[PDB]
Amino acid sequence: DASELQPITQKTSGTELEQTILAIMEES
Amino acid sequence: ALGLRTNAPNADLSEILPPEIEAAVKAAADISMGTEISTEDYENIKLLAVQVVERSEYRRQLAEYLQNRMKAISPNMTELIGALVGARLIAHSGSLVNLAKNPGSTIQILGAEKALFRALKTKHATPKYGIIYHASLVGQASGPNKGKIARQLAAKIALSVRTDAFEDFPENADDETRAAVGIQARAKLENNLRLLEGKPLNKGVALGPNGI
Amino acid sequence: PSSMFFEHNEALVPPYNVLVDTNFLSRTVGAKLPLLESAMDCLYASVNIIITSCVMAELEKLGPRYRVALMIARDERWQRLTCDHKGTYADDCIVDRVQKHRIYIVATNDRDLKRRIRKIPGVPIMSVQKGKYAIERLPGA
Amino acid sequence: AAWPKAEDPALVQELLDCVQQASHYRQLKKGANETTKSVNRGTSELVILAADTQPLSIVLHIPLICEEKNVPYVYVPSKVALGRACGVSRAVIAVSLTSNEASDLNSKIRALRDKVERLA
Amino acid sequence: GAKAGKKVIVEPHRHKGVFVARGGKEDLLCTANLVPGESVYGEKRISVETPTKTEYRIWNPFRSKLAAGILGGLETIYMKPGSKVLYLGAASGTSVSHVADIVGPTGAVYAVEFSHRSGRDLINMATRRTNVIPIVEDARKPMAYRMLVPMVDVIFADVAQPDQARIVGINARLFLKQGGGLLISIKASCIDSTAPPEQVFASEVQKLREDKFFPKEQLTLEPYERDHAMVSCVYLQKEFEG
Amino acid sequence: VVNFLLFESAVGFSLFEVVHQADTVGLELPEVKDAMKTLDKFGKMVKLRSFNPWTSAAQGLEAINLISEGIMPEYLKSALEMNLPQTSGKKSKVVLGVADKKLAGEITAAFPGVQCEAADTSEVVAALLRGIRTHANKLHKSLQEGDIGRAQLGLGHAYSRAKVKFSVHKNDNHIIQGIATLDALDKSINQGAMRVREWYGWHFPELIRIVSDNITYAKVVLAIGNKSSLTDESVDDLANVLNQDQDKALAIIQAAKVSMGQDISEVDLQMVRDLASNVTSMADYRRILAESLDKKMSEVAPNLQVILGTPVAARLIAHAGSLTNLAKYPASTLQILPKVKGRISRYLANKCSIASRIDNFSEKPTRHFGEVLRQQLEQRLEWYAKG
Amino acid sequence: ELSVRVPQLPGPPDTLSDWYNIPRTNLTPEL
Amino acid sequence: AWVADKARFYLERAAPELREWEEKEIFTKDEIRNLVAKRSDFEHLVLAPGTKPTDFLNYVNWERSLDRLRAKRCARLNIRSVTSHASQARTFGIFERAVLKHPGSIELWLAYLEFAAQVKATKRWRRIMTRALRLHPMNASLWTLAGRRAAQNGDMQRARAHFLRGCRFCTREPTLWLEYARCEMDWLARMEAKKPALSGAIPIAVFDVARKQPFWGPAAAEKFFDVFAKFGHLSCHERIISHVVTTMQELFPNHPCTWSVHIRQPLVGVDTPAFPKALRESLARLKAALQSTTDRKALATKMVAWMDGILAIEKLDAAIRTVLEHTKRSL
RNA sequence: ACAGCGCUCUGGGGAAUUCAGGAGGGGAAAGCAGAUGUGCCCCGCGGCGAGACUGGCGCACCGCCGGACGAGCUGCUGGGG
Ligand SMILES: [Zn+2]
Repeated sequence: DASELQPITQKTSGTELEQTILAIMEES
Repeated sequence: ALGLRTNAPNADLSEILPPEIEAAVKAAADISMGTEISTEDYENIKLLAVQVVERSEYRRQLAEYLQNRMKAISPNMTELIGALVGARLIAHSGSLVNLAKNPGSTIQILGAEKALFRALKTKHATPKYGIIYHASLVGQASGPNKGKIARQLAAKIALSVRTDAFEDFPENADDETRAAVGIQARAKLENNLRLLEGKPLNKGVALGPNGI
Repeated sequence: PSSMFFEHNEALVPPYNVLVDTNFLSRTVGAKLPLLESAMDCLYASVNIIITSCVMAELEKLGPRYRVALMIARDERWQRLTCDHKGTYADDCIVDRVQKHRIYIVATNDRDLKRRIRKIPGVPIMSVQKGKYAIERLPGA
Repeated sequence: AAWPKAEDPALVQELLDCVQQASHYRQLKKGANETTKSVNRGTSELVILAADTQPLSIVLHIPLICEEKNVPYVYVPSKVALGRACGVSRAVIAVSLTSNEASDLNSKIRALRDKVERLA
Repeated sequence: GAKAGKKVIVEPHRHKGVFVARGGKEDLLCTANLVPGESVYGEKRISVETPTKTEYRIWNPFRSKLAAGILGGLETIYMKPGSKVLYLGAASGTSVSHVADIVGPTGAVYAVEFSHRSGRDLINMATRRTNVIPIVEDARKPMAYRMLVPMVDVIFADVAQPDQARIVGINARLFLKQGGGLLISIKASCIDSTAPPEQVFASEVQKLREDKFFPKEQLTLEPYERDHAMVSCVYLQKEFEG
Repeated sequence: VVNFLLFESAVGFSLFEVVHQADTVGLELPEVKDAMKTLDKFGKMVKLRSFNPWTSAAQGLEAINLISEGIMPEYLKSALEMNLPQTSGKKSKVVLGVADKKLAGEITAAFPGVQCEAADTSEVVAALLRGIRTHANKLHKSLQEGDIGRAQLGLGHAYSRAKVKFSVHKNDNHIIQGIATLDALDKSINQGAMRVREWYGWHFPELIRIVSDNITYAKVVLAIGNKSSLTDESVDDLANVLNQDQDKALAIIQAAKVSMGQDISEVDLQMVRDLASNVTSMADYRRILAESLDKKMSEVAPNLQVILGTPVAARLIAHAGSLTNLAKYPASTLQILPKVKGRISRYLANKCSIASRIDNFSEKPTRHFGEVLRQQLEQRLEWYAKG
Repeated sequence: ELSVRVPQLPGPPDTLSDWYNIPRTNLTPEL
Repeated sequence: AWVADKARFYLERAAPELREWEEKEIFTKDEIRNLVAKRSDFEHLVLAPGTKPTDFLNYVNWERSLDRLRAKRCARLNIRSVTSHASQARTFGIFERAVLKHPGSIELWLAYLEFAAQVKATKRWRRIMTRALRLHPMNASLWTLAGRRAAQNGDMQRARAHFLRGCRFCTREPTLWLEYARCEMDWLARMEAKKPALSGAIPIAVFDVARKQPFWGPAAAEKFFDVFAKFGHLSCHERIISHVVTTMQELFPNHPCTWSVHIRQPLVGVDTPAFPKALRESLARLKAALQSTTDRKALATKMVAWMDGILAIEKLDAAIRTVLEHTKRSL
């Protein structure tokens, strides 16, 4: 299904922004 | 005013030409494909632009001087056709008293002399006008009325040049009474032009749908 | 065409390109005669030996009596010139090919096609003459 | 700067042997201006350029006309060897050897320009 | 010869965009100059003052294989004014200027050169002419300029390579319309130096036909160049446009 | 069986989603070729799914210089992350169609669930991307801002110039057009000075007999005012115009005292001094051009500058058309552009051809080879005197 | 913004559109 | 153009709703002939070759006003049997072939999203939003609409998904970055008002990644501070503001924007005796800023703009007001 | 002019205008391959998928191929409420 835009994970994280935001939310 | 293409979003250009013309210059400065030049060559390009703008300012003040000197010399002819065409006629004839010795048929075809003498020697049809074509009063007509107004205007120019080159004045004479023949001839000639333009078209039989 | 000096084709130098017709192919299988070996023994030179799809088409259109000549033609080591035309008529295909390019040696045995290709300057005609082959209008052989 | 440079293993000496053969056959133009005029007149089949030239811009200007006319060009590494191979008693930095309709040198020319087109 | 200052008259050719200027003792071929008042490579050009901005430029057949083919008498050259032309083998941009002058301002010429100094000369003449774009890339790898070349109508191919038919085959598979015109200039001494030239030309025509072209004309452009041919062919159809 | 396909163009890259995919056995059939021709029967096949334009020409230049080399860019990875359904290829894959095989391998290595089909290998996706390249102007026109022609033109120029490094060693246009300006305004300076000389010698006819160097004539008719208001060494001017105290200003003033020409009016004197200001402004611009053109010639072609001299050297450059044409010409063509005079002419043409090719084909050229050849011409000038 | 139009209603071609507008021959006796 | 045969289907689909409206007493027969003629003219205009998004929007507005008119008339005539579902289905059909024909028109995409949000279609709205974002990825307005509506729904993970893909794409302008910091701090305020998150480190991380972007100017960092300075009633707000000020001071030391944040820093959550105390602190900072070596015209224009923002509020003292006027006039 | 040859014949030209056809160029998103309102929940089937296992092979030894559990998320014009 490519119906909607799924939430990002560490596999589909591209940039330093998404890496740092996912690191903070993983430490949460 | 606009420097290199890098100075285009920070330029001011509305003082020389209004927008709807000079927003496309900023768009094309963003999207163009010219090669980059140093500022050390833009000094030469800006300085040649300085040169040609200064030449234009000098040519404009030379045109104003030519207008003032023509209204000083020949007020009748300047009231008839204007200073630039009057100066062209004075230039081709050599001087004012050398233009004044010319008939109106000569003043009609001053400047068109190559076509004139070609046609006269080969039995072709001569040109209708010369320098007179770029006056104001022959440019409003259209069709054969252009040649008719060229004839009439050349005759009035001959009268006005003879008046401006031979008539004396008490030296406390206003310019409005020094250009009296020019004012009267221009008013009469504009009336004749609007009659020639308001000549109506030919009547016809108005037919119905049947042909009756 | 270039390389033509007054009905002398200078374009044909070995390895010789030889176009094969169905009559020549049926008779060189009928005379117990190997095709490339006898062409090389006739010309004393290396041939490359080509068969148009019209020639393969007429050999297939003839029945299963000619299956041996069909397999002999369908030997893999030979060039197959695909044709881009409609009728699959081998005579007009060969004549149009030869009229365009004129590098070929036409190997036939029917006198109609032989008289048709004798009119144009500078193509040799190879025909089997019951003992071996025989080349007609090639000057170097 | 000279990217179609000839390498050592018996290609430079094949080039210079073909150069000497053409110089005996009088089918060869010597020097930069004569190579340039032969390429621009289109009679050239191959052009050899020295690579040991004091400043290299001469045998850099010749490949532009050779690439525009599409003739093969190749650099040999010694102008002294090129002059000795031509038989000049001067060092030659550019050699263009032309085409004729009937020779036996043209087989060497054809094999040499096949090797040069493989070198490019 | 055709000295400077002689008066010639300029009539249209049978082709579109090409003119023939005849006068006195020498009739020559010319194309309408896109940027007037300046020559590219120091050619003779023809000025006519119409009853200024109109100038024609003379097309040397000994220098350009397209003008050699036009004077040989091709049936068509496929490049009408306003047709996109992909030029392969645009060495220094001498004949590319005449192709751009044929296709005019509303056409486009995508000139592919591989070498770099020829690329400099090409970028200079394409700075002058705004309808030729220069592409410095290898013509053997057309994946490099697939962002730059849209589907063109004509391909000119003046590459002297032994893999010339494969180069033109992949370039026309990528950037040529259905029923696409092309002119390929075959040099027999560079294709196969041992074989006779007529056999080389027939083999190259057969390779094009295997690479899906339909060849329609072929002339050996003989009084201008030895052992050269120009083959005209249409991609994926029998008629040119449709 | 294709699911999506990438398509990169000069305005940006767009990926289409195929519905009713193409028949692969009848690809060489005339009805299917006519379907690929007509837009009304190929737009049923492709439906535009996503579009990503560039932000700037710098990003488009980086896009070509990554894609042509093979490596995919980060924003292409971004748009593929956004448009493709996120999978890994264990139980369901997505078939993407791309034009290049190296890009196919990299997209498959970046996304393991996306199987890429290259147009260089697969005839179905080759014909399908060929149809999209055919109809690419109409498939995008609802969001195609402007056109594609000028974008492809400017982007091909930017790509070729970045590959060649064109602007760092193409410099001759300033020189050739500066020669054109220098000759044109030298003629205009002489003509305006002749005009002001006649039209001021009508008023004061002693100045033409007593003063030459028409630029200094324009300066003295700028500073002199009228015939009546002369004094010799008033302020700041005549001491550095010419000799001051005992040589010139006295002679101009006694020429004014014995002068007999027509008396001029104020407005006519205003117009003559305006013309003189014009002429001397053009003369100042001529000396600025000469200094800047000498510096530009020493930057571009110093060897020709030292063996010929910069005016005649840049005349030769402008008449040849460019430095590349000047270097491509041989020495006899450079002769085109007694006996000892022709011999020195041929020798000078040879060494000027060598200097032109040396100064052209360098990246940033030098000085000493032109110095050596000028010393060689000087020692030949010494050599011909012994005979 | 939006003006009244000028109504401008009152054989072989003069200039060739495909050949960049070569004018038709003014057949003078010298030509 | 097969437009007659193409529009025949849409008219034959809209026919049985008209049969139900005629068999009820809701529309009379002449009015139903008028509805037939108007829908026929609209369909033959919509399915024409040369069409426009304003034409599609005129048809959408007419069908939606017909649904509203029939709703008013049905409530007046007291019928409950007639439903609006067929009208909503055909309006969705108009919009779907609209976004098929003209996908590059954000006015029509936003009108589609407004219609789908207005008749309570959340899942359909999310699918339309995904298609619109795929076609216009550089549109900060579409990205903020997606992220703000997902935050308004409360799916903060989906709001972060839309916002992080948006900040991955839109990096030319600061707008979507400012809106993402605004949405993250609004989530922080929601997490506070519900009483990691205790640190609130995500806008500091947004700032630290935004430090290397192609829009990174001192004016852009001042826009970051002007976003952050709102809703100061939080926990780590002083931490965020102080980090912004020390970042701007360590990077752009003598910029008028950095002097402006040095002026306007200590007035975070003030409205009240702590108001003029921090005002006197800030005015000391401002007087030091005005005398200090900075572009005084730029700093004065910033301060007269902020002082218009100051003068916009009532409930102050007249001596403070007139000394703001006195310090304003000589700038 | 005679002789000869060709085309054509409600004789032959030109113009205006009406109707019936033919060929070509350019422009057009030029797109009716299966046309079913929205929202939630349950069922069935299917995808991502964190994590946890397990079988056999492995004489370049460095690694393979395969089973079945699964938090969480999600699709359905499959059908029912
Ligand atoms: Zn055939």
